[PDB]
Amino acid sequence: IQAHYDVSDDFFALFQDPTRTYSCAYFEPPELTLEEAQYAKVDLNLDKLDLKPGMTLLDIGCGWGTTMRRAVERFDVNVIGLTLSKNQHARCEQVLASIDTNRSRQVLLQGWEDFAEPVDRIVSIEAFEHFGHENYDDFFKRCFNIMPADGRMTVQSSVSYHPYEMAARGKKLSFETARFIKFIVTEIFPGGRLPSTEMMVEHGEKAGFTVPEPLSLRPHYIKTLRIWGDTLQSNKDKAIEVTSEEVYNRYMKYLRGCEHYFTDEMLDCSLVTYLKPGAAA
Ligand SMILES: Nc1ncnc2c1ncn2[C@@H]1O[C@H](CSCC[C@H](N)C(=O)O)[C@@H](O)[C@H]1O
Repeated sequence: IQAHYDVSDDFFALFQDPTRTYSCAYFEPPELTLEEAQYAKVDLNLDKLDLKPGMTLLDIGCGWGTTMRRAVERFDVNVIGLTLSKNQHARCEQVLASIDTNRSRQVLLQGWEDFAEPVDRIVSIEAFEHFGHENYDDFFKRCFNIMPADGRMTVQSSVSYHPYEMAARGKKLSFETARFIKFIVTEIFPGGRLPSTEMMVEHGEKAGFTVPEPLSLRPHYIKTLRIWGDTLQSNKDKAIEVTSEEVYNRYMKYLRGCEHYFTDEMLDCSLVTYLKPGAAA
């Protein structure tokens, strides 16, 4: 009965930009539209990956396929995307099928747990918080093992802090943040779990990866969540029509709540890079 909290693609179209990106944008230049800023976040990730023409890139949690398209277009690489959504899958094939390229392009309806084919490079933008702590060793091991000697991966993920770190900020705020996080992980992304940055880093390291200092995206998620919130708000009535007032207020609280806790430095978002020992310098 986890599917009570399932919301239709229609609803998400009433807050997200045209690319249907459901992750932190990168406003650099700061004057970028959200849509521009989502392309910019995609580039930010891919440009870390030492992609060369004819490599195969893996997108773990590929959504609507925008990352994969931009990759094949910009880097002339083959792509493979993993998604758990039947709709995302059909969309992705259509998106990929339209590209003017001899490059191989492929999208699978399944998790990384079931993927074990050799790829050169890996991107994963905000799928990670769906995985669960219990699965982290197996994730970084799978990723290390499917890549060549020079492999690289980025993982972008919202992040919380260890209950120890949060107490330093005061108990009132620490229990309040804990409850909000439970909310996210229950009603927004059922079964989810926010890692901390330190977990992202150390699991990567235990698997054999070199991990430079993660990049914080916090102010960008502030701006993203502002625009997401404002957009849903301005579409209040269509939103309710497509779902319920329940669903609507649920998402307004998510967007405004995250924006608030990010502003309060109670949440973060890290773009972590994992480099195999043979990665290019
Ligand atoms: N175990 C898993 N393996 C592969 N994808 C997973 C997964 N668990 C969740 N996901 C996927 O992760 C994606 C997170 S939403 C973000 C999608 C896209 N990268 C973007 O930035 O917009 C969804 O496609 C969801 O189905």
